[PDB]
Amino acid sequence: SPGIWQLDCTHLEGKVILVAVHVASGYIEAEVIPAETGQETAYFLLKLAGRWPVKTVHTDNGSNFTSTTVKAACEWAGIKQEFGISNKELKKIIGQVRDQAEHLKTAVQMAVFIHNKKRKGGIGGYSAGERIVDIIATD
Amino acid sequence: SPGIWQLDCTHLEGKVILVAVHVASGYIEAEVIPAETGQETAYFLLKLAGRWPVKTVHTDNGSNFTSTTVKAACEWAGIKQEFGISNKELKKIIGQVRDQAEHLKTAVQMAVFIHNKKRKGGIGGYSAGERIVDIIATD
Ligand SMILES: Cc1ccc2oc(C#Cc3ccc(C(=O)O)cc3)c(CC(=O)O)c2c1
Ligand SMILES: Cc1ccc2oc(C#Cc3ccc(C(=O)O)cc3)c(CC(=O)O)c2c1
Repeated sequence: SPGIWQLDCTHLEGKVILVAVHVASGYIEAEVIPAETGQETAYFLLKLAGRWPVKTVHTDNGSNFTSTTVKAACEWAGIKQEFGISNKELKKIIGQVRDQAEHLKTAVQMAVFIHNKKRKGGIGGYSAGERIVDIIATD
Repeated sequence: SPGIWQLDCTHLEGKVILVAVHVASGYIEAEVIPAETGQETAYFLLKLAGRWPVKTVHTDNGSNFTSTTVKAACEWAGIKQEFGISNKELKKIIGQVRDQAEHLKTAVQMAVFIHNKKRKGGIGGYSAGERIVDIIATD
């Protein structure tokens, strides 16, 4: 459970946002890429796996199953690719910040920041960022 | 101490690697950018700050003091920029992996992965990755 992530794509202003969700915490990492490709996905996974425990990645379609680069990233980093499994919450915050940022990728990272640091209902308990640290700190 | 980072640049194959070190853990985040610019630095800081507690960033020269974008990122994210303060360890591991990766940026992230996951002397105690989680988990 500390190593379980969901991976999805979302789209805004004709760009692609790669989104990884730490399922138990709701903690997010996101990346704006020029184009959906195996290589970009592989790179994102390798960066995420260098930063957090990533044991298993769930995706909801076949696209990641067709990349030899994703396959090599999986084997390099020890990530199990499993089939079968926030995007709209993220687009809401991106909409709140879009006009403080010249570039979409800036607004996406401002949205990721707010998502990971905020408390639920704006008061009490832990943010997603505190929750992932607390889940991992308990080995 | 949980929020204290050092920020530096390093260079390989004519590219620029942005390196942030969590001073108490030795945990690293790194990014290959096309060009040293204020904007790229600001973006890197905002991404790091969305992911970890970043309270204070130490740098060892004036370059980050001259960017209005870095200034705006600092104020947006609540990061204190302080003057006054791993690169060679990272270039060693990059040298070990360079030939498993077509792109330098891939080799840099493979190096970051090994740096953050390895134990000191290859046995016992915590990796940098476990150390940063343990330091933050103790609020
Ligand atoms: C308040 C704040 C905080 C962080 C920020 O990061 C950026 C940026 C950037 C960037 C642009 C282009 C490339 C590229 O060429 O790929 C890379 C990075 C800004 C500028 C903006 O967006 O308002 C910014 C502002
Ligand atoms: C085993 C393994 C693990 C992860 C990996 O990521 C990549 C990649 C990539 C990339 C290239 C170009 C852009 C760009 O156009 O900016 C962005 C990302 C690879 C391919 C390589 O480098 O060997 C790779 C392999």
